[PDB]
Amino acid sequence: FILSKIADLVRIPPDQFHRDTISAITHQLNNKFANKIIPNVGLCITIYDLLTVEEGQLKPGDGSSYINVTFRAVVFKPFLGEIVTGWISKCTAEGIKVSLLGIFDDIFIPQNMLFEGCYYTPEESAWIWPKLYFDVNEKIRFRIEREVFVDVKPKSPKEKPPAYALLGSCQTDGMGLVSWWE
Amino acid sequence: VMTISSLEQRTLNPDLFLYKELVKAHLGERAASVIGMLVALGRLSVRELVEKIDGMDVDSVKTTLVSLTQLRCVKYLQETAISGKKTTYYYYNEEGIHILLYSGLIIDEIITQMRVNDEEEHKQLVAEIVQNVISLGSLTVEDYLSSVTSDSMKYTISSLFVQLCEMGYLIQISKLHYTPIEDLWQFLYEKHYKNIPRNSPLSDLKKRSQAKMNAKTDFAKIINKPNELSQILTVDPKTSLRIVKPTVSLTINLDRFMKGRRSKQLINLAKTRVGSVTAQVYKIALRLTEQKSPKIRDPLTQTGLLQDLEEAKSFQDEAELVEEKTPGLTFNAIDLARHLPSASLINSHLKILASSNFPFLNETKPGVYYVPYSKLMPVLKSSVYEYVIASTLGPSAMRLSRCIRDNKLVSEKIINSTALMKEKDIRSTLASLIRYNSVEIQEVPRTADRSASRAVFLFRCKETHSYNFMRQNLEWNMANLLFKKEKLKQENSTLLKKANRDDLLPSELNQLKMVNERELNVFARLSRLLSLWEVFQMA
Amino acid sequence: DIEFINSLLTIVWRFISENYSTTQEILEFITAAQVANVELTPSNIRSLCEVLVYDDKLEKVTHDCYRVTLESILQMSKHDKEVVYFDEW
Amino acid sequence: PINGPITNKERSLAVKYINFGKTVKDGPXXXXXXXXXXXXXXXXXXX
Repeated sequence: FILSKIADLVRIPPDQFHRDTISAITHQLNNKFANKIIPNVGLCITIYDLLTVEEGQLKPGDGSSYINVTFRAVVFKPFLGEIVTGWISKCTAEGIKVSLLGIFDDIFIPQNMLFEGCYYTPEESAWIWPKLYFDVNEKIRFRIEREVFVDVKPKSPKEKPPAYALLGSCQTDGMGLVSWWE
Repeated sequence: VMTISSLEQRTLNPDLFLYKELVKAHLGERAASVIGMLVALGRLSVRELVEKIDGMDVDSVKTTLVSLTQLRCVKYLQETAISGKKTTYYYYNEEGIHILLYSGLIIDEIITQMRVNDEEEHKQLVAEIVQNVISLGSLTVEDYLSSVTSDSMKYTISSLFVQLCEMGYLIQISKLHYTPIEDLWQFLYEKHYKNIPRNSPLSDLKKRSQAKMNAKTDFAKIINKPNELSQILTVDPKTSLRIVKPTVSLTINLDRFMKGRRSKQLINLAKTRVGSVTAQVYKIALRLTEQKSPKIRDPLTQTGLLQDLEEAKSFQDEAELVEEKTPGLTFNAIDLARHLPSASLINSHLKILASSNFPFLNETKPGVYYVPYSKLMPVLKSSVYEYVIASTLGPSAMRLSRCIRDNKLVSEKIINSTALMKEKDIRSTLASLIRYNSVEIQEVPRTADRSASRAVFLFRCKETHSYNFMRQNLEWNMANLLFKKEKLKQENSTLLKKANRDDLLPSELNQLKMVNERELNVFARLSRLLSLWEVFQMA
Repeated sequence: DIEFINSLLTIVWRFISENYSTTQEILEFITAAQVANVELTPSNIRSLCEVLVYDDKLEKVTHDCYRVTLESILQMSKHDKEVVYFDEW
Repeated sequence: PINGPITNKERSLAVKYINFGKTVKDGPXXXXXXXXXXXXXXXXXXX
C-alpha cells in the first residue's frame, strides 16, 4: 500500500445540489477509480482526502457543475522486493500461480529461480522437491521481483490480459509454507 | 503486418539520424538534441537552440556547448554586423563523430605501425596514453605529465612522446585549425579585395589575378602550418635528450590514419593482382613516401568556393601540376632492398611490377619511378565497385556492367549479340541492373518527338549516381547494426546492472553469454563495412 | 536460331589456363582452327575477345595481347545481420 | 556480407573499442581558458 497524489476534474449533476459539495465529489470520485487500474502508479483501492478545491465553471450547453480538484488516493504496491502472504489457485506446467485473497489473483511465479529440484508432472501431482511439496488451500509466502505494464484492447460487448501483473523469485529458504517453521 | 519489419524507420532518415545516433551512444539526451538539430537546420545560433525545442533553456545549452567544444563536435565561428553587437554561429564540425565511430581503429594502426621496435612495454603504455587523449579531446603536456606517478622513470612514458609526434599522427594544437573552409577562405580573402590605393581602372581582369594568386600563397602557408612544423616538437635543451615543448599541447590528425587504410585498399588490389612478395616490395616503398604524399588530402581547395566552367581546368590542372610537382620532384630515388625484418637487387621484382601496368600504378620518369596519385583513383574506384556488384548479385550482373562501359549509349540490338547468350535472361537481369539507378535510361524518341512507344533506347554513364548509392550504404547498415545492439542493452538492462554489481543461477549466465556473443560479432560487422565505405567517399 | 548462343559455352572452358599470349588476334586464329569442329571466319575474332573481355578471364596489355593474374585464385544471423541489399535509403 | 568469427585480432580491437567507450561514459578537472572567444562561455567554463 502507498498514497498517490493526483489531480482530476469532476462533473456533478443538478441532482446532488441538495447535498454538500465534499459529499458529492466523494461519491463521484468513487465511481471514477475504485477497483479500476490506474496506469503506471499501481492499483488503487480507496479515496482519502480532498484538497485545493476551487470555484467550478459552467459550459453553455449543459447546466451541470464542472470542478477541477486534486486529491490523494490510496493505491497498492509494496515495493520491488517485499514478501507478502498469499496462496496458489490454479496450475499447469509453467510455475505456480499464487493468489492473494483480498486484492487480485494476478501474481504468478513461474519456476526458473525457484529451488533446483522442482518439476511439474502430468500425473496430476502438482510439484515435487528433492523438501516435500504443497498444494492449493495452503498459505504461501511469495517475494516480489519483476513488474510489467501494458495497454488495453478495445472493449467487446456480449488472451493477453496483463493489466496489472507481478512476479517474483522465492529461492531463499523458508518460503511457500508457514508450517515448516514452529 | 505488425510493423516489426522496420518499415517505419526505413523511409524518413537519410544521413541525419546517423550523427545523433552515435552521439546518443556517446552521451545521449541533450547531446543528441543539439547535434541532431545542428544537422537538420544547418547553421545555428546560441539563442536559436532555445526557441525550437524548448530544451530546458540555458541549463542544457551552456552545459552541452562546452561539452561539444572539448571534443570539438561543433565548428565555431564568430563575427559582427554593420548594425552592431556580435554573433556566434555553430556548424557541424568536419567529421568528429566518425572519429568517435573510429576510436580503437585509429589506435590499432597506432600500435601496429609503431614497430621497427620489437614487442616492448610500449603496448600497455601508449594504450593508456592514447585512450586519455581522444577521450579528453585535448591534452596539455605538463598537466598530463603530472598524472604520471613519481619516484619512477619520468621519460619512460616520454620514451615515446616525442616519438608520438613522429612524422604523422599527433600534431600540436594551433589557433583556428577548426574553422569552416568557406569562412576561412573569405576571412583570408580580406586584404585582397581591400587592397588597392585607387590604383587604376585598367584591365579589370587583373583584379582576378591579384586576389587569387595572393590568396593561394596565403592559403598554402595556413594549410601547411599544421602539416609539417619542426619548431615545437624538435626542441632540444641541454642536460637531456630531444624533448617536446612542455607548453604547447597536441591533437591527433587525419594525416597517416586515413593514409594507412588507403594503402590497405591499394594492398588489397595489389595482393589480388600479384604475389605476396610483390605486395611487400610495393609496401616498403609506400611506408617511406607516405609523408609527403597528399592522397586523402588531395583537393583541399574544393570545399568553400566555385570551380568554374572555363577556368575549371585552370583550377584543376593547377592542382594537377602541383600533383605532378611534389610526387615527381621530392620523392625517393631508387634504393636497393632497404632493410626488412632474395639477395642482390630486388628491382627485378619491380620490373615484373613494371612490365605489367594496367590497371594501376607503373608510371615512370627517366631515372626515377613512382605511382601517380591522380590517375590511380579511377582504376581504384572501378575495381572495388565491380567487386561490390560481384558480391551482392550473381555472375550475370557483373558482365553486363562493363558491357555498358566498353562502348557508350547503344541499343539492345548490338547488346543482345555482343553480351553473352540469351535474350529473356538478359531482359531479366537488365531489370535487375536498371532496378536501382546507375544505368539511367536514355532520352530519345524514334521519329515520334517524345510522343509514344517503340522509340530507341540507350544505356549510358552516370558515375556519381552509381557512386552515391554506395553512400546510402553508409548509415543504414551501421544504423540497425548499432541500434538493435543498443536495443539489446535496454532490454537486458536489468541483467547488466545485476552483472555490474556482481563484478549465480543457471539461467542468468545463459543470457550473459548471449549478449556478449552478439556484442562481439556486431562490432566485427561494423568495422567490416566500415572499411568498405571509406573507399567510396572519394570520386 | 536456337543452335546459336549455345556454342560459346563449351570450347572456351579450359583453353584459358594454357594461355603471355602474343598477338591477341592470332589467339583467335589459334582458337578459330582447332578440334576440327572449327567455326568459320574473323567474325569470331571480335567475339570471344569483346564478350569474355570482362568477368575475369584475361587482362588487357599493349601490343595486342592478353595477360593472366587473379583468375588463378578463383579457379583454385542471430538478431540483425546483413541482408546486403534493397532497403532504399 | 561473408565474415563470421574471423580475425581474433579484430575481436581484440572490438573489445578495446568497448573499453574505451566505457571510460568516456564514466567521465564528464581543469579545461582552463582554452580557445574560448566568448566571455559569456568563458564564465561558464570556469566551473
